[PDB]
Amino acid sequence: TLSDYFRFVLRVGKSLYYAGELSFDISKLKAETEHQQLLRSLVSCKQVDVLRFVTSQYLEVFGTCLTKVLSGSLCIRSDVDMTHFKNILNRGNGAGIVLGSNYTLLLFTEDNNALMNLYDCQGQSNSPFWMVIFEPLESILVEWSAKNLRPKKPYHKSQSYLSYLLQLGHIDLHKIGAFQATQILIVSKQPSPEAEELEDTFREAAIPTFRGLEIPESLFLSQNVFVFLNVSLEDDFDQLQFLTLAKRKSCKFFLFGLSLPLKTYSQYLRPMFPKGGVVSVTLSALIKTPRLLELISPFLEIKKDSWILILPPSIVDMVKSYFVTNNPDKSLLEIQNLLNTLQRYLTNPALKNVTLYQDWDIVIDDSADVSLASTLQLYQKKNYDKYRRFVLIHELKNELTPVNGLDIVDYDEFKETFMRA
Amino acid sequence: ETHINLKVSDGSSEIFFKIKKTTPLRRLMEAFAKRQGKEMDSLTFLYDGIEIQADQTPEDLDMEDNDIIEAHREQIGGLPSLPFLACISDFPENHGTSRRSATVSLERVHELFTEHWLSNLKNRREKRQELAEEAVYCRSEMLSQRKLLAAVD
Ligand SMILES: [Cl-]
Ligand SMILES: [Cl-]
Ligand SMILES: [Cl-]
Ligand SMILES: [Cl-]
Ligand SMILES: [K+]
Repeated sequence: TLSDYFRFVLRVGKSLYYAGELSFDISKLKAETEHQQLLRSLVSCKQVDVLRFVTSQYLEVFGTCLTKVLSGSLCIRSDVDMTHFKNILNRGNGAGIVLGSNYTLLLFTEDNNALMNLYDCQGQSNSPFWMVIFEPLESILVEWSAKNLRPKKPYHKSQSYLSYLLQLGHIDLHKIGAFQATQILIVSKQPSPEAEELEDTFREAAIPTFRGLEIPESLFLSQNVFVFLNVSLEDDFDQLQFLTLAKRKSCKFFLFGLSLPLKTYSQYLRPMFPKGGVVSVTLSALIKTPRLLELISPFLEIKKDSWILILPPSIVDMVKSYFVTNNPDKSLLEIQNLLNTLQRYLTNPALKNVTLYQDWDIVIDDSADVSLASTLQLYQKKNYDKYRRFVLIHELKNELTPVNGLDIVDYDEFKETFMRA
Repeated sequence: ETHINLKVSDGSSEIFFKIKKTTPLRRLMEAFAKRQGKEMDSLTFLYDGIEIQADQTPEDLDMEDNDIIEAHREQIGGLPSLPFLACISDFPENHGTSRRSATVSLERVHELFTEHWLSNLKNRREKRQELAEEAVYCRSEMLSQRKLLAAVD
């Protein structure tokens, strides 16, 4: 402890050849009190292996993250091969570096104009070499620095680095063919850091890009349109006025953004309204057109793989109820006959794509039509991952307030548009 | 006379405020924080080197029209050290480092940092909205590091 000098053997490179024994004046560190933990390590150290290297230019620009503690001229007690060690530093135009647990060392020659100034190296010249001691870097960092050779996921010259970073962040826009779009549409609540970062990504690719709640109808007409909804709209996306039009126009939809559930595609990038669709009917419709189910049955056959018809389990008791209400003095024998038809279309699994709402799926309302329209709306919110279109056949077209993403059509409309195929 | 114009900036984004000299800056600080999905305590506002508390008024600090307030986000892990970690290489016994070898290294370092930041999200108590703005901040910073590395003359 009486020693004023940090004395060590200097070995270099993969061969760990011995360059010599050196000394470093640390007496200016013994007066201090902040770096006792550091000084104790310096003293007990008797050997220093210089295996890594960094150029002067890189130090001048990215070296400020280092915290300088002490700098001075090294003293050579023994010279085994210091000449060579000097030559390599000079040819490399940089400094050898050691990322220790308790300290960080830089070793360079006096010929290094750059580093002599970058660290105010003045005073006694004990030899051609100079050293600087910095505070250690976080264990985790030094570890990365050693594994800094090559990335697992390579960056492609043709992609913008901005997208590559998103890629690393588990938002792989290339996997979903985003960069072949003819138009990008971006929507989000505020503040919208991600949405406008996304705009940037695509503006870099020179793809026409628009962001906002109010999108002009003309932007959906392009050949390959992409619609990106930010996660902040995962529960309100049915408030976007343009949603149904978008679906009609063959747009591709995606949820994007950081999400924390526990707290091809990627984790923070998700498809919406992929294919197919759901069709449901209102009581007002079943009465205007009793044949409905057996009348749109053929459409369901064709779309047996991507479509389904969905009725509430209490649909028979629902019609009956509203049939008595509407017509209190209507005969009962007729009642059973109408009901048997529905029960038959449900009881007998004629079509495999005829499912029943779950009991907890039905949204309650005094009006059956409003109830069924609201249940389908809730179904879109919970199944936007399985089906694209959500169509509700209803007696009077302008009787129900429109739901974004849904098609509220009467039979004739459904007949000319959907059944024409 | 009664009001003054102030500029709150974090180096990248500026916002102007019109407020009485007699009102606590609590509202101005909490407003700025909101636009970044941040809590007011998640930042540090300082005028002329000194920090500002939630009760000090422009009358106290004796602020003047068209003055500035610097907001400083709390440093994110070892984000600022990333490019330096990539520049480090083996001691040049025979070979010499390449500028392309550094960018390729920066790619790996940017990758390690990201994977670590994402994995670290369980330990984060912050809200979704705030962590989102941070992830975007990280990426824009990493992007800036890349442009700076390739700019080395
Ligand atoms: Cl990220
Ligand atoms: Cl938006
Ligand atoms: Cl993210
Ligand atoms: Cl930072
Ligand atoms: K289209």
